[PDB]
Parts: sequence; structure tokens; C-alpha cells
Amino acid sequence: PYANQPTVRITELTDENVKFIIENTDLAVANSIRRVFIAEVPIIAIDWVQIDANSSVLHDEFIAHRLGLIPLTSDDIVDKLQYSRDCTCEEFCPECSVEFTLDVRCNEDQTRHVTSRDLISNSPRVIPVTSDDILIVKLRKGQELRLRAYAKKGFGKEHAKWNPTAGVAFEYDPDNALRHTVYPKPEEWPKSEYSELDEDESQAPYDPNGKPERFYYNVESCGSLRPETIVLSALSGLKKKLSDLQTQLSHEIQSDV
Amino acid sequence: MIYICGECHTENEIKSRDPIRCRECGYRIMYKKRTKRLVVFDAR
Amino acid sequence: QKRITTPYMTKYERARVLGTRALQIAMCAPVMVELEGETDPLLIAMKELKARKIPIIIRRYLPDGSYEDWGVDELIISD
Amino acid sequence: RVRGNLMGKRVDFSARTVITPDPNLSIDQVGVPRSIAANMTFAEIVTPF
Amino acid sequence: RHMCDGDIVIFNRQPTLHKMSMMGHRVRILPWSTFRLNLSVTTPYNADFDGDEMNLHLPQSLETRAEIQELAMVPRMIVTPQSNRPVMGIVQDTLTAVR
Amino acid sequence: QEDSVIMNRSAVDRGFFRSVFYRSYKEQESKKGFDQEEVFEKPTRETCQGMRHAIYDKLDDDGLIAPGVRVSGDDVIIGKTVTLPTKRDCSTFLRTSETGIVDQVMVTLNQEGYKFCKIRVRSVRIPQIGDK
Amino acid sequence: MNAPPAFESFLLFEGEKKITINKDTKVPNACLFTINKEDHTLGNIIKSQLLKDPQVLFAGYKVPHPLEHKIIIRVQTTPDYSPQEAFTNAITDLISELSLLEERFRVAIKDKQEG
Amino acid sequence: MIIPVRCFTCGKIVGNKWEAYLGLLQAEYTEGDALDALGLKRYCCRRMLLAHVDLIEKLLNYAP
RNA sequence: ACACCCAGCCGC
Ligand SMILES: [Mg+2]
Ligand SMILES: [Zn+2]
Ligand SMILES: [Zn+2]
Ligand SMILES: [Zn+2]
Repeated sequence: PYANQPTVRITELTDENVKFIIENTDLAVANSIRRVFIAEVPIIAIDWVQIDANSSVLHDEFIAHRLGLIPLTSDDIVDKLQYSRDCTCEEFCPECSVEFTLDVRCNEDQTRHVTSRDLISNSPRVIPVTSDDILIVKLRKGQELRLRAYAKKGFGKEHAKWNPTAGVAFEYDPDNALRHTVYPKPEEWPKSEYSELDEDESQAPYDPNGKPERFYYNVESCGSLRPETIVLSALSGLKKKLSDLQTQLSHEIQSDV
Repeated sequence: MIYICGECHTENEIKSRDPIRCRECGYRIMYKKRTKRLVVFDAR
Repeated sequence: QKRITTPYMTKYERARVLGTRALQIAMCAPVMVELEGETDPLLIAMKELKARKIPIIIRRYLPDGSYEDWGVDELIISD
Repeated sequence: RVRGNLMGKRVDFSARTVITPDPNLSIDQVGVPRSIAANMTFAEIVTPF
Repeated sequence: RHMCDGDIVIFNRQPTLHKMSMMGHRVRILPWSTFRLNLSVTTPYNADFDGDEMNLHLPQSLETRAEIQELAMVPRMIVTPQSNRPVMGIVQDTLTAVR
Repeated sequence: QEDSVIMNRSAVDRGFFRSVFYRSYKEQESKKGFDQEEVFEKPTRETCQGMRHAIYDKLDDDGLIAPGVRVSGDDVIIGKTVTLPTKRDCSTFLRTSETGIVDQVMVTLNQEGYKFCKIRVRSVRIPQIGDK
Repeated sequence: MNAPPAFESFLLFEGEKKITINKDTKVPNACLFTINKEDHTLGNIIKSQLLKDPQVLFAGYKVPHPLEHKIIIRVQTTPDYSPQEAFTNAITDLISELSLLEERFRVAIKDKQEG
Repeated sequence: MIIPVRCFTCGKIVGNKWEAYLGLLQAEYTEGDALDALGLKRYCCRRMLLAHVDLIEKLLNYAP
């Protein structure tokens, strides 16, 4: 087995940042981990909207689109639900769905803000994350919005509403020693956050026998997952994809010669 | 089906045999309400 | 001997002879070359042109009324 | 009649679309949308193979 | 039958100023709603992608398909007799990156 | 290359440049003539001999389509059976290969004073490849 | 009108194969792996892990078209070690990489959360 | 017409941050400090909150 | 469900 031994460190750990440093690994591994942050981490978001009544100033597709982008808490429940195309249910079942009901109606002179707090979920483990509230539509007197929504489990490849991150920042080799970007005028370029050189120098000297093994991350959560769980599920998902490829190629080699 | 008005927003009862007129405010423009059949919306 | 034409098969000659041959093979004409895995008649037409075994003779009209009958087999192909 | 309906006539089996680049195609290839492909047809003659 | 991969088509842009404005291509099916060209093919068409629309014609007789395949292909019709120079050529990014 | 734009798919999924395209179709009941009236009614295949193979079941009892109904290409949003001097269909179809949902249906009286109707169809237009 | 379904980028319908092996006859002991319905995410890591193997003479990948969803990974090794074995070793090595990294990340979370 | 739920570029939630931002304009703060009081560090979300029009408030004036 | 007339707009 010709595989090296990556290590991790964590700089600071808030409820929205999980900033970590990975050492002793390839560039491709770190980049694919970042892409799995963006794409291949499943969360729960609304995907099946049924508008019973909408007399608001915003039409039905707009309300459905703004409902899809509302994040939902999926801390543990996403790992136990299934995909709606990978279940034995007819259309939707509570084994892979969560129900949502919205029956807001304005009968006051002041305007009514249909915040995310008015989405009444069925299972009390998913909820809009602000439970500062995500408004969906403003209503005046005599306007109602009745709808039922179903939220599935999906990847960020399928849509960006399933993207759990909020702009992961991936920086390697901050002082530009390994010449992977060539500054036309190095001294006018600002030093980055993880910089070891002083203010007098511009960039680190060139390293001929050098490869990049240092990777700084700023994985930031939209709210659907804890920032621990985004990484701890991304690594699991990448491992699962590689295991699926392994067993498929084993089946291919078995029926080859 | 049945119609609602454009001024008072009150439902009316006309079935292809009556002149177009609101029963209360007498408004010549009247809309049709949203259908009872439900349509699937992809939040995608 | 009364053959004052170019002894080289022109590109228009190639185009229309392959076209006629492909349409004929599509209408179940016997193929003059061995088959080893083509379905579309155009590929069969190119193979028959390269084998120079096409059953086509072309008549070229000189600009006075007189004609000249050439065989595609006795012409010179462009490849 | 002569210029507008003998020299130049409207034709069946023709398509028109906005064009976008594709550096992953050869120079002798054109990308075609699925609806144009499903609408326009080629008449093949049933050969015994 | 429906048009599939490998069907010969004539592909044309107005104004049809010269013989290079109407050349033949092979069809590749791609899953969006636009005709996608090669980049270097845009120089004989005098085309760009700022909203140019561009026409497609399909033969349905094997003699016509053969005539386009052996007279009006893109590779066969690269060097023009207008200037005995190649009317196709490397353009834009591929030209400024090969330098 | 050559004046083209690469776009972020995730941004477009998040609402970047997403828009709707309202189209409105107008039809009036022109009862001018001796017996050439065209009453708004759902055209059944028993009478109204001139017909099409469009899907004639989404209309209402008033010869009209309802708001909030999914409408595909080449459908029917009006039932206008005009008397042949039994009757024939003079109804409008949708524009070719259009899509959308009926937003509003207006029934009113026009300048001539006839039974005038308008249908508004709304289709979302997510930015595709090929949009300027 | 011609938009593909958004799930077509990562889902196999009935009939198509996830991975195929095509022996390349231009040079001896080389193979093409046509992995379907996937993207650069596995291509880059598989290419790098095969490049790390000293008995691999060529290891590359391409995506033939961004609108399509195939990746082609070409591998050529020495005439002592079959390329399918090289791909197998690379996949299991990346499994070990990801598993060890996951364990160390979980220890890092526990150590930061405890104080 | 209304504030987007998510920033187009990154994906940070900015739907819940409109009203409070208006409050910080009602509390005589500059727009830059109002953005910095919300955690909108990247300039994409600052583009979202800074350059948005509340046309839904205009649409609410008309009768339903 | 057209046919003329007019206007506006797209690419070169
Ligand atoms: Mg142009
Ligand atoms: Zn189920
Ligand atoms: Zn009224
Ligand atoms: Zn942002």
C-alpha cells in the first residue's frame, strides 16, 4: 500500500466555522474533499411544493423556489433517511420525507411577514434553522398562503439548495514559495492570513524539491449541518463512493476472464 | 366554474347564460378563481 | 484513341458515383466486395471504390455533343 | 415568383438555433439539441442486414 | 428514423457571402438547446456567439449525403480557392495560449 | 470564446437571473352576423364537427381554462364553437412548444360590448445555455 | 425544452454500466477505464494515487465532454504488474487514506470540544 | 422583488438579514458598519444586502 | 383557424 498518512489540526471551532489544516497529503485529495463539501454531502431541503392557495403578490413558482432554499436542520436525521428514488414507497412516505404545512393568513392592517417560523414541520427533528427569521413573502390584509411541502434528501450536484456549505475557502502554500502562481510584481500583493514571512519580504524563495502538503480550510455552514458534520460526512461519502467503485470493478474483473 | 369580482373580490354565480355583471358593485371585469385541482411544484 | 478527357476521376465523379452505389446497395444490389462488419451503405461504397470493383461506367459530355464512356475501374482514384 | 419562390424556396427539414461554442468537438462536428434531432428525420431503406 | 450521431448535415449562416459559409458537419447530440460548433469553424462562417442564429439542413437521400460527405465536409473544404490559404485557423484563447 | 459567457450553475439554482414570461391571449365573442354566433362552451366531439387531437378535458364549464392549471405545448384554453351556416371549433391553441401555467383569466366586456376574455400564462425561465 | 434531468449527472438508468475496462492496443499492458456518471472528484484522486505508485508508467484521466458524465482513466504499467491491479491498489489506498483522515478528524473534534 | 434567501455566489443565508439591516439604517449607522454587524464578511453577501430593492413593499400598496 | 399593411427588434 503506497499511501501516506495525513494529519489534521483545528485552529478555531465556532458554530459556523470548522477551520482546519490538513498535512501530508496530495493536492488532489484535498481538492476532492473540497468538492465533496460543495457537492456530495446530503442534507434535507424542500423539493415537493403543493400550493393550496396563494393570493400574494409573488406567484407560485417564486414561493416554491424560496421555500426550496430554506435550510433545514439535518444533524443526525439525514444519515438515517433514504432517497425517495431508493425506497419502496409509492410517492412519499415518512421513512424518506418530512411533511411541512403553511397556513398563514393576514387579517390585520399592518403587513404580515411570512417568516420561516410559520412552517410547521411534522417530525420535530427537522425545522427551519432559525428556531432573524427567513421571510418568504409579505402579505397585506386579505391575503393568504396555504401550502404543503415535502423535503427529500439530496446531493449538491442535483441542486444548490442541498449545498450544505456557505463558501468553503481552500488555500494551500500561502507564502508563494512553490511557484504555482507567478506574480508580475510580488511586493504589491498582500500577504494572506496563514503567512509566515514578515512584511519586508514579498514571497518565499523557490523550492525545487517541493510538493504542496499543507491545506487550510474555512468550511462555513449555511445552517443545515453542524460544521463538524459537514466534514465528518464528506469524508464518509467520499469513502462510500470509492467503495462503490471498488466493488463495481471487482464485479467487472470477475466477469472478465 | 364561478367568478370573483375585481373591485369587491366577492364570489359570483354565472353559468354561461347571464350578462357579465357583479351582483353587488356592478363591475364589468371579473376574474376566475384558482382551480381546485392541485399541481406539483419543483422547488428545484 | 478518341479519349481526350482527363484520366483522373474528379471529386464530383467520386461524390455521385459513391452516392449512386450507396443508394443501389441500400436497394439490395449485390455487393462486389467482402463484408466484415459495415451496416451503412456509404462505408460499403467507399470500400468498393477502394477495391475498384464498382459496376458503374460514367459518360462524360464534351461541349460539342460527343460523349466519352469511361469505366470507374479504369479511372484513377484520388487516394 | 421568380426570385422569391423559384431561386429561393422555403424547405422542409430545416432548423435554426442560437449558437454557443464547444471546444470538445471536432471541426467537422456540430452539436444538435435533442428536440431538433427528434423532430427532423432521415429516411433509411431497409436492407437485409 | 430520428437523427442520430453521425448524420451528415449542411450548416449555414447568413449572409451566405462565399462557399465557406455553407459547409457540412457530422451531428453530435448534446443535452441543451443550442447548436454547438468548434471554435475554429467560426472564422469561415464569420460567426461569433453574441446571439448569432445559424441554420441546419438535413439530406434524406444517400446520394445527397454522399455528395455532402465528399464535397462539402469541414476538413475537405479548409483551404479556400479565394486566396489559396487556409480559411480555417486557430483563434481566440487557443491562439493566445499556444504562444 | 468569441463573446460568450460561462455561468455558475449553483448560482442559477440559487435564483441568479431567474425570471418569468407572461403571455396573454385575447379572444372575443363576435356574434355579428345572422346566425354566426360563437358561444363559450366546452366543445364535445358529438356536436362541433371540426376538432383537433388536442387534450380537451382541462376546460371548465364556462368554455374556459382555470388559473393554476399546468399547460403544455399545443393545448386548449378556450372553447369557441361557432355555428356553421352542426357547429365548428374556432378556439385558440397555445404557441408552438410553449409551456406555462395559467395565471389569471379575465372575463369582461370590450369596446364593442361583446363577451371578451383574456388568459395570462406564466412560465418560469431559468437561464439556459444560449440566453443573451 | 432540452434541459436534462438534474439527477442525470449522478444516476445510472437501467442498462448502462458504472465501470468498463477496455484493453488499449496502441501500447502493450495499458487499459482504459470508462467510469460512467461521475466527474472530476474521483478522477483527480485516482490519477494522483496512481501517479504515486512507482511501477505505473502512465496514469491520466479526461472528461470527454462537460455536458456528458463519463471519465476515461488510462493507465500503463510495467510488464510485471497489471493495470487493473494498479487501479485496485489505488482505490484501496484511497479508502485507507480517507478512513485514517476521518479517524484523525474525529479525534480532533473531540479534543477541541473537550477543551 | 424581495430579498433572496441565499446569496447567489457563496450560498450564505441572507434572507433573514434584510429587516435587521434596515433597522441598522434606522439606527443611524453607516451601511458598511451595518454589513459588518451582520457577519457578511465576503463581498458577495455585501453585494446582496447593499444593492437590493424592496419592490415587494411597492407591490403591497395595491389592493389584493 | 388567415392575408395584406405597418411598426419594432436580432446576426453580419
Ligand atoms: Mg454575432
Ligand atoms: Zn419512501
Ligand atoms: Zn364586485
Ligand atoms: Zn455570499
